[PDB]
Amino acid sequence: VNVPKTRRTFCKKCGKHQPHKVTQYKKGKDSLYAQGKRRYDRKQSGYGGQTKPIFRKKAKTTKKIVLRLECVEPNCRSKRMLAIKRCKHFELGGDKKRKGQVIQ
Amino acid sequence: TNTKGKRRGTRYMFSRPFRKHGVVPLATYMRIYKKGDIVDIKGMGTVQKGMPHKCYHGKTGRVYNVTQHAVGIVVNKQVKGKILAKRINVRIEHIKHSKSRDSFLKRVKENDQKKKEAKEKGTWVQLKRQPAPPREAHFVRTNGKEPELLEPIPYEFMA
Amino acid sequence: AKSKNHTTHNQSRKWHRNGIKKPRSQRYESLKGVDPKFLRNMRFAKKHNKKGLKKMQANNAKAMAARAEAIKALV
RNA sequence: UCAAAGUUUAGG
RNA sequence: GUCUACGGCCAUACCACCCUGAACGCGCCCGAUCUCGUCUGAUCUCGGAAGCUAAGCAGGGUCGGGCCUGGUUAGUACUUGGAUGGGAGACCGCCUGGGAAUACCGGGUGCUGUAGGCUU
RNA sequence: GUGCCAGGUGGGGAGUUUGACUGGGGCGGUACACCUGUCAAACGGUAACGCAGGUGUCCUAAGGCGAGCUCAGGGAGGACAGAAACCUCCCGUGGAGCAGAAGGGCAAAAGCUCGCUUGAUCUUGAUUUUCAGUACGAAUACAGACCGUGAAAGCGGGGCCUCACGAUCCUUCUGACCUUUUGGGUUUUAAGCAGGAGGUGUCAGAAAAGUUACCACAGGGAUAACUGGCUUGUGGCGGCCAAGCGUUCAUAGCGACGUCGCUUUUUGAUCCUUCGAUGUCGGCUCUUCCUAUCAUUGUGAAGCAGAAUUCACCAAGCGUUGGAU
RNA sequence: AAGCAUCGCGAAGGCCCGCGGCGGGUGUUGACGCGAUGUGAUUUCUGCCCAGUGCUCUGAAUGUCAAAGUGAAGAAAUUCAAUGAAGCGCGGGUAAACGGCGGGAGUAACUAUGACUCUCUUAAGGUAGCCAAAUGCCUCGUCAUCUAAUUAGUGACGCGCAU
RNA sequence: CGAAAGACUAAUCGAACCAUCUAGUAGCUGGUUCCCUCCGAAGUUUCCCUCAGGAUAGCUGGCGCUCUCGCACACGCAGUUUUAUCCGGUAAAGCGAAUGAUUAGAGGUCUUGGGGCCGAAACGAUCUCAACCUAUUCUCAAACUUUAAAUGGGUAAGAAGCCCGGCUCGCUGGCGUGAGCCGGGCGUGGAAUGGAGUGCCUAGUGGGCCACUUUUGGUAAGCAGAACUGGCGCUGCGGGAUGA
RNA sequence: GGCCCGUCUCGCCCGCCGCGCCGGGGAGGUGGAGCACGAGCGCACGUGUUAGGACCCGAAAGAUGGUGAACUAUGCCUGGGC
RNA sequence: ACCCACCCGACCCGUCUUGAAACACGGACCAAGGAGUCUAACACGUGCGCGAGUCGGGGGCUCGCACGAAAGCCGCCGUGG
RNA sequence: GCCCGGAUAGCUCAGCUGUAGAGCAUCAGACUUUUAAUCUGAGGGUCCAGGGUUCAAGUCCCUGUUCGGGCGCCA
RNA sequence: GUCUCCGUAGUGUAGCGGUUAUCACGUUCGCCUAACACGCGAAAGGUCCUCGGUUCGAAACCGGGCGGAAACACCA
Ligand SMILES: [Mg+2]
Ligand SMILES: [Mg+2]
Ligand SMILES: [Mg+2]
Ligand SMILES: [Mg+2]
Ligand SMILES: [Mg+2]
Ligand SMILES: [Mg+2]
Ligand SMILES: [Mg+2]
Ligand SMILES: [Mg+2]
Ligand SMILES: [Mg+2]
Ligand SMILES: [Mg+2]
Ligand SMILES: [Mg+2]
Ligand SMILES: [Mg+2]
Ligand SMILES: [Mg+2]
Ligand SMILES: [Mg+2]
Ligand SMILES: [Mg+2]
Ligand SMILES: [Mg+2]
Ligand SMILES: [Mg+2]
Ligand SMILES: [Mg+2]
Ligand SMILES: [Mg+2]
Ligand SMILES: [Mg+2]
Ligand SMILES: [Mg+2]
Ligand SMILES: [Mg+2]
Ligand SMILES: [Mg+2]
Ligand SMILES: [Mg+2]
Ligand SMILES: [Mg+2]
Ligand SMILES: [Mg+2]
Ligand SMILES: [Mg+2]
Ligand SMILES: [Mg+2]
Ligand SMILES: [Mg+2]
Ligand SMILES: [Mg+2]
Ligand SMILES: [Mg+2]
Ligand SMILES: [Mg+2]
Ligand SMILES: [Mg+2]
Ligand SMILES: [Mg+2]
Ligand SMILES: [Mg+2]
Ligand SMILES: [Mg+2]
Ligand SMILES: [Mg+2]
Ligand SMILES: [Mg+2]
Ligand SMILES: [Mg+2]
Ligand SMILES: [Mg+2]
Ligand SMILES: [Mg+2]
Ligand SMILES: [Mg+2]
Ligand SMILES: [Mg+2]
Ligand SMILES: [Mg+2]
Ligand SMILES: [Mg+2]
Ligand SMILES: [Mg+2]
Ligand SMILES: [Mg+2]
Ligand SMILES: [Mg+2]
Ligand SMILES: [Zn+2]
Repeated sequence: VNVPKTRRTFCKKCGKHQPHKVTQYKKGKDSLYAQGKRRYDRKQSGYGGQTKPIFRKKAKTTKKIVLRLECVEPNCRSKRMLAIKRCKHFELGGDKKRKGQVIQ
Repeated sequence: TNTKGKRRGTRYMFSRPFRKHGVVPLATYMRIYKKGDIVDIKGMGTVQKGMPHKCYHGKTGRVYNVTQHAVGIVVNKQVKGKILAKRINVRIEHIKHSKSRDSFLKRVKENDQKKKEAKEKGTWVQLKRQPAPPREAHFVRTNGKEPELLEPIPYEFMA
Repeated sequence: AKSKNHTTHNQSRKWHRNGIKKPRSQRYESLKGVDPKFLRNMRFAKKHNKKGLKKMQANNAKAMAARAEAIKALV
C-alpha cells in the first residue's frame, strides 16, 4: 500500500479536525527495569533452565501497519496511533499512480 | 461441514424476480410504519444496506423502533427447542405491511357497525364466525333432459 | 475408529417433551434499544406531566359535570 | 638464444 | 375530447413500419452580447420567436412480434397420508386428499393522482 | 596453582518432548480457522478423506461525495491501414465492467472519465451473524463530536453484498497540569487507568526430534494381520442375439458389436465375531463330499468312410500314477 | 588373534578415575613406552575425491565476542562510549578421518556394436580387480556343463535394481 | 566385569536385590451387598493437544411456590384443523424463452474459407465441407431456467381490544407530527381440547443401532454418510416355525 | 420514574482562616456483583461439587538409604592336575 | 411345605456392548471376610432458636469428675466473625 | 533485535568534503595474408533509494532497501 | 495411484515479465590448400511440447492436456 505523509484528521487535544504528520511506528527498546523484565530476570536466574515459554511457530508473514499521527498545530503536537489493515508492502508518499498513461 | 457465511444459500432468495430488476420503485420507501405495525420481512438484492439475515426472510413480526431509514422489528425465530423473540434492524426496502391483521380489523369494524345497530332493534346478530357447515338439503331439477351416461374409455397405447 | 459425524435424530422429540413454549408476551415491554433521541424526549415529556396537572384535573371535573348533566337529561 | 603445421586412388 | 408540469403502479405502457393530428401546449427552430461550457454554441449554458409539424410527442393502424389474461395441455405430470397390494428387480396399480408446466387456440394492448391549459 | 564470577564448548551425563483427523495404522492429504455454488428432500438447519472452487492478500484510491458520460459485441462507411491503429453513423437489457472464487446486485449506476476530498477520524451504548444464544471476527441500525462533498435534498464513520483473521500473561507506543510509588515533602524511576501495535494458522491460543527385532504396562475385537458372514467389482464358468468365420452355408464347430446370469476353488471391498490368545505356509498321512466329466459304462453330433475326433446327454460307480528342479 | 595402519603424549605430559585432598590408576613405567582407534595370517594390491561433516595448524593482519576494568553525561539509580579472551567467522592441511565416486547425442563401404567425435555437468565422476557372488529388482537372466528330466550345483558372459 | 552375546553380577539383568517415600498415578479392565412404591433418560450442542475423557446446552428426577375452579356462575396454553395473509424455487415442466449442452434435414454467394470437378481466371456453373445466420426439428442439466406444484414455515383471528375528551415534550414541524401521560364510554368476537404459570437443587447421558419414505459416495454390501417420522436400546405379551 | 459509586459529554452558578493548577454543586447519557422500610446470624440433617489414600482392587515407572562377586565376569596371590 | 407323575412354558448367571444362550470374558463347591468412608470448604433445600442482629469460640469462674474430660454461668456476651 | 561490512562503467574493484582510479571487457587505429595474440587511443558510471548538514556530499549525517559474518531470542 | 520436476534452431543447453531468445557444436557460402583437414571471414536456422487463462504484455506466473524421469509402496 501507499499512504500520504499529511493527513487532515481528528485531533483529540484540540477538539477539531487538524493536519497531522504521519510516520510508521516502531517498537522501542525494552526497558530492562519493567516489572515484567525484572520478574523474568529473577525467575530465569539460578538453575531450572528456561522458565517461561519460547515461541517457535510463526504463522503470519506480515504486521498490521500502524501510523503515528502527530498534530501539526504547535502548542499541542499530540501524537496518536492509527492502525491499518495488514499488507506486505507499505510506503509513505510514493507517487500518485496516474490514470490514463503509457506503461513501458 | 457447511460454511457459516451470512449470505450462504441466498442465490435465489435475494434475487430480484424476472424482469423486476433495477430501480426500487418509490412507494416502497415512502410508506409509513409506526410502532406496533405488523410487518413481513422479505430481503431484497438491490439494497444491501440493512438487509435482514436469511433466517428472517418470510417471517412476520412487529415494529418496535423506527429510525430515519430503517425499522426495528421484533420477530420470533425458533432455535432447536426454544422460540426466541428477537429484535432486528431492517432497512425499509426489505419490509411490507403484513395484510394478515387488516382483515381482522375489517371484521371488528363490521362488528362495531353490527353491534351499534341491532341494539335499538333488539335482534341479536351472529358476531362470531362459523366454519363451513354441511351443504344443506336441496332439489336438483334434471330439467327435461335425462342424465348423461359415462362409460370409462378403452385403453390404447399412444407413444 | 470413526464415529457418527452429526445428527438431528431424536431432537424434535426431545424438544417437544417440554413444549416448545412461545416467548412469554407481557404488556409493557422495555424501551431498551429505542432510538436515543426519542427516549430523551419522551423522558422529558414524562418529567413535566406534573406541570399542567391543575389544568387537567379541572378539565375532567368539567367533563364529569357535563356527563352528570347529560345523564340527568336522559333520566 | 626453439610457438602451431595432421592427411594424401581401389580406379593400373 | 385532449394536452403540459410533477407523478403512482411500471410493456394491456416495449419494438417495427404505416397513417392522422383543430386550438392551446410540447417541440423542432433562429442566434452567441452577457451567464456557462466545448477541439467544435452538436451537447451543455444563455438571448430569442422568422419558419414548420418533416421529426420527437399524441391518437389510430397491422389475420405484426412482445407483454397481459383466459382455454387447452389434464385430473395428465407430480404429490400428503394407507395397506401382510402387485412385481425376481426396475417399477406399477389402488385407496385418501392436494394438483401443475410448454406446444396449440382465444381475447386484451395502459390505467390513474395533484396542479394548470386548450376545445371559450 | 587454588577460591569465586564471566563467556565458550559439552548426548560424556540428566530431565523431558516427539499433535490431531484418518474406511486399522503408517505414507499422502487437511475435510484443523474462514468464504462461494452444490449436496439439501421449494422456511431455517443439516453428514462423509462428497462434488466444483476460493482465502492468509490488494487498494491514497480500487475509500467519500458531486458531476458528466455508456459498456461487450456487431453492421456500414473513411489516405497509407491489412482480421487488429484513428475517425464517423447505426443497432445494442447489459451478452461488458465493478482488485480476487463463485453466487447475487448493479445503466442519465454500483461501470468509465474528471473535480474536490480524508466518514479508513473521535466517542457511548443497542442489535445481527456464529452461538451456549459466551467470546473473536465480521456486519446492522441509531445517538453525540469534528469534518468531506454537493446548488441542494442528501450521501459518507473504508472497500456493492457474502471471506481475508487472534484471548490471559508479558512487551511497546500513545493519552490526562490523572491516581499510587506507603512517616511527610520535591525530583528521577517504577506501578496503575484507557486505547492501538508485537501471535499463538493444531487459528478459544503447550515451549518440544528419532529409534527399539532387547523391549515393557494399562486396555482395545471402539481397530488391522486368518477363518467364517454380507457383496461379487475382479477372476472363474454359463446363456441370449447373430454381423462374421467355416471353399459353399449365421448356429457341425465357432462367434464380433451388444446383452442377461450363476459361482465363491481368484483377488478385492467391508469390519459383524474373536486381542483374560480359535497355534500363523507348505508337504506328509487319512476319510468323506461336490461336479463345473479327463478316463471308464450307455447314448445323441459332426465339416463322423475307417482310424483318429471334437460337440452334447444320463452319470461322480470306479480311477486319475513314478520322478528331476 | 598375529600381521598391517593411523592418532595423542618428553611428565606442571598423554589417557583415565575421584565428592574432596601437595588424592589416585597407567607407573617398581619414559617413545623398541604408555595411551586411543581401525583393518584383520601369508601372497598381491590399496585408484580418484579436502566440495560436505569432522579433526587439526596460524593469528593483532582482524568482523563479532562476557564479566570486570577504563572514560561519559546525569542529582543518583544510570545510560552511552571506547577497549576487547577463548569461541565462532576468515585462511592452510588432512580420506589406512566419517564418507563420496554421473548423464545425454552422433559415428566403422551388409547389419551390429561402437575404437572415434560432440556436448551438459560435478569435490571427483568407480581405477585395478570381482560378479546374477552370503551383494542382481527384472529373474526360473543368457550360453555351456552336470541329469531321462534340474527355479539347484559348477564354469563363462556383464550399462552391476544397488559390486 | 565383559576374546563383545547387551553377556554375566546368588534360578533375577536393555539397569540386581532389600526397606522406605507408597495406599505412588491411571481420561483404562474388573467388582460394588436388603424389599416394595412412583417418575424415568441419553448417545445430539458448541468448546477443549478434543476423537475410549471432560465442559456446556439438551433430555431426568426432587423440592416447591404463585394462581385457577364443580362449591350453576373460568382465563390462558397447544408436534391439530378452519378462515385471512405473507414466505419458498424442490418434484414436475421448459429449452420454436436466457445459460450451457446436442441430432437432422429445409433455407441462406450473409461470412468466408479450405479441398475439388468444369473453368486462364471470374459470388461464372457445379458440388462440397467449415463455421455463422432464417424458419423448423431430435435429445438433455446436482453446481441452467421463463414457469411451477404437493407436503411445508411465518403472522393474525380483540379488554394488553375498540371509540371519545383533555394534558406533557429539550423530539419533529408553515399550522402539523409522533410519542408519553391523565379521565371517562363500550364485553363472550373461528373449530376441537386441555387446569395454568414460575423458581431453585439436580443425576445419568454425550460409542448407538433398525424400518418406511427421501438421499450422497460406492459395481455392490448384513458397507459408509445425511433428512423425516417411528422403532430397538429401556420392553414383556399374540402372530411371523426359529429371531433386537 | 428516582438515588448512590465509576466514567464520559455539555454547561452554568456557589463556598472560604488559608482565593487556588483550592473545594462544592447542575443537565444529559453510559459501566457497577448497588439503594428503593432490613433478613441475617448460630445450630442440625439431606443432596451435589471439590481437596485429601477419598468407592475397592490393579501398572510399566520415578526417588532415598542400605545388602550381595557362596553363582557367574575379569585381574592378582598360593596350591593341585593332564 | 417332602417326594413322584403328567400337559404347557422354559437356553446361564454376572458383565462391557447397537447386539450375549453365545465359538465374548469371570465363575468346581461351601463358610467367614469384602468396596461410596471420614475431615475440610462451598452451594442449594429442609428443621429449630434468636432476629438488625446473631454467634461462640478461645479464655475464665463453679469440683476430688463416680456418672464430667459432661453440665452450668461470664460488664469476658463480644476482642472478633 | 545488536554489532559490523559491501552496493561505483559489461565485470572486479581505487576514491582525504572542492574530467571519479586501476585492470579487464566494449568499439576504431596499428601489426597480421588474416585471425588471434599485443601495442595505441575513443565510448561507457541515476556513485542502491530518499531527506538533511554543508557555499559545495560519491564520501559527513541520519533514514530506508539490500548484503552477509558473528552475537541475541518472554506475546 | 501419490508427490515432484522437465519438455527451447539439427544436437546438447542458457534465459530476473518488455530480448533480434544466449553459448558451443552441427549446417551452408566464401577464402587458405594441389586437395583434404585444421584455420580465417560470413550466412541461415527455433510451432520456445499442447491448449486455455491472468496480464497493457507470458518462452516464463497460473490452470488443465500429451509426453518424460526420480522417490515412496511399510507392520503383519
Ligand atoms: Mg549463573
Ligand atoms: Mg458420537
Ligand atoms: Mg444552436
Ligand atoms: Mg410532429
Ligand atoms: Mg407526421
Ligand atoms: Mg398480437
Ligand atoms: Mg537423553
Ligand atoms: Mg491418531
Ligand atoms: Mg425442506
Ligand atoms: Mg452520477
Ligand atoms: Mg466501488
Ligand atoms: Mg454521525
Ligand atoms: Mg523518607
Ligand atoms: Mg536387530
Ligand atoms: Mg521391525
Ligand atoms: Mg542385538
Ligand atoms: Mg469388530
Ligand atoms: Mg461367409
Ligand atoms: Mg474376509
Ligand atoms: Mg482348538
Ligand atoms: Mg452334468
Ligand atoms: Mg581407519
Ligand atoms: Mg575438509
Ligand atoms: Mg553411509
Ligand atoms: Mg569396472
Ligand atoms: Mg539334485
Ligand atoms: Mg556362477
Ligand atoms: Mg530401569
Ligand atoms: Mg485405592
Ligand atoms: Mg479416555
Ligand atoms: Mg415426576
Ligand atoms: Mg436449492
Ligand atoms: Mg427436474
Ligand atoms: Mg462413552
Ligand atoms: Mg459402523
Ligand atoms: Mg447400552
Ligand atoms: Mg452444586
Ligand atoms: Mg470421595
Ligand atoms: Mg498400587
Ligand atoms: Mg520420571
Ligand atoms: Mg470400554
Ligand atoms: Mg462390539
Ligand atoms: Mg448375559
Ligand atoms: Mg456363535
Ligand atoms: Mg476383558
Ligand atoms: Mg473359568
Ligand atoms: Mg458376609
Ligand atoms: Mg439453610
Ligand atoms: Zn492538536
